Amino acid sequence: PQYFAIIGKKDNPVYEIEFTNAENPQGFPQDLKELNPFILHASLDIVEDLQWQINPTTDNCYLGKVDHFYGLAITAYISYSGMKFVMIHGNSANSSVVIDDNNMRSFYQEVHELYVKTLMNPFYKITDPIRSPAFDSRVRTLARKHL
Amino acid sequence: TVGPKQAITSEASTTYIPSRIYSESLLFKRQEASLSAMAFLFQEMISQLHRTCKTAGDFETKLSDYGHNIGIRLLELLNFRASSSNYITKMRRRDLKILDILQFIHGTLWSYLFNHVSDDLVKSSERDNEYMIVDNFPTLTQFIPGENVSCEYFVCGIIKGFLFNAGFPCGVTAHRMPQGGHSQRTVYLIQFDRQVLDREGL
Amino acid sequence: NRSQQKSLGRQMKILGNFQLLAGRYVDALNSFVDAITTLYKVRDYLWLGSALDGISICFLLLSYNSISIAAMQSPRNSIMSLSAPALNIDVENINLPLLIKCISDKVLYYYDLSLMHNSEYAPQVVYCEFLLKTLTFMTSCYKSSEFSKDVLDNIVKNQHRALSDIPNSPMFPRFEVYFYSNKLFELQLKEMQVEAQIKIYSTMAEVYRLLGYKRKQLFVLRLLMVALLATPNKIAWHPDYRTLIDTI
Repeated sequence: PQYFAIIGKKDNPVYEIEFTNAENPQGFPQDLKELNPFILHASLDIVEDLQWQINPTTDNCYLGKVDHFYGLAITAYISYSGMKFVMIHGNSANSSVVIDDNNMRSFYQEVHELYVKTLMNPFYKITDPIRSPAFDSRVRTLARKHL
Repeated sequence: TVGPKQAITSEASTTYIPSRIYSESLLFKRQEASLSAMAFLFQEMISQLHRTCKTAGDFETKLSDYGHNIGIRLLELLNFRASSSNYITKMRRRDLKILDILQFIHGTLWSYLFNHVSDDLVKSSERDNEYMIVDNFPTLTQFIPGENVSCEYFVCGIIKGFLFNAGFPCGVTAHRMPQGGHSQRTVYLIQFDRQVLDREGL
Repeated sequence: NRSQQKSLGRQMKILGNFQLLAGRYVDALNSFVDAITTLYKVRDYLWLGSALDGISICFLLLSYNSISIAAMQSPRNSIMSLSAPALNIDVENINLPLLIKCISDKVLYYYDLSLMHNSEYAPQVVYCEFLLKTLTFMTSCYKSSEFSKDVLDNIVKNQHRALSDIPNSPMFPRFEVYFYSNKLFELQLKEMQVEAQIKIYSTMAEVYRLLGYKRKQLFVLRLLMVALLATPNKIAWHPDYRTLIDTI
């Protein structure tokens, strides 16, 4: 299963989704209720620590697998305003983001384009969630076609 | 009904391709206007903010909020279209040193709002934690007569909300130093806070 | 066999040095006993215990897994305790790794970076010892695993490791490396006695607090809360829980 979230400035969330394969339809079995937001909020901090490092632990936008915990790796992207696109990947065996590392860099850039496109509405303040029906189709067609 | 904060919606991948509802575009398409049509709306900012304000200082710091809500939009646009979407690029540096974002604001923000690059960018040599940015001609305040510079601050709030959303908490203040034959030279001093100041040391 | 007499000496040597290593109390100040395994030396109880542990670890490394890793950890603890006293055991303690660099690989002369290399090799030797039966003694022949005693080695490894990071602009150990070297134990953690599980989460919270990681703290106190709730026995009020709920 895959968990994806857009974490704001004060760490308040603005987009919150999971998407998973049809083999296990009820995804993340007894982690989605009780560990899956805690590992996200706990491992915001190493992403925050990596925002002021010139070289990691000459792009500084994509970040690799930044944490690995029970065999679940997370990947991160620090945008220009500071909204961080952290996403947890889950599998059966040891999951590899290295098979998609060339791929899903153009998933983070193609959701950052959607965040910039929903920033320019002047009625949209900061620190309020994205209550957009267009945004869901615009992220899940990108998740279906490019994983 | 997509993200409520009551729950995280659990939805399976590889569904059907749904209908297409609203599609926009993001490149520049450099479309011009007349400076009279800008200055009329700028004086209609000020002709209401004179009306609903009691003293000078709260008029200053709520003319600044309008510039704040252009700066926090413009920071995400300008780097993203300068690093160049579906014409897939390699992204920009995401600058993180105080005289590497001052070069960016000095050479690109002023070349975006205005046609020219701003002329000079002056460190305060006799102390630290003041950083002057100047021009020779503020083209928005150029129809205001007199000398008081409260009507400046809509541009300086564009500076402040550029940096406050960039992770650099600062505070700007505009002044007027009529040097030479440029009678409207109009320095801004960016003045970063103390709690940022240790972090670039380490 | 020769391996049988070597196994007898391997059983003998580490325990024969361990009580003399445990014969130190407030650096052995004026405790003149009957002089049968209690020497009461002035400032050489650590030196005599270090010589005993050096001979014992040399004999166990000549008899080369579990007791070998315990012997190498005993030699590391004897070198660290002898260096903890401000004494002349510096060149002798650095050259006392004659079998420790033969079985392990220390290869350093710094302030416990040699002990960092010896501790990493000790955890590697205990990890090699994990490739065996789960419990090798008599009363530990049907125990839990080796997973209840690897964990006591690496938590005191972290407890000795993170104190090198004193906050200032020199960092003896980069800030990320013990954050890496505490996440290696994702053992199942399903069953053991509970008062180990309070203590591991409490000191893992304290090492995250002294590093300055204010959300990994919330993660490990949430694990402490979940471990406290699901215990089958009954517990009583104590004012530790008051300030625990206050800090969370």
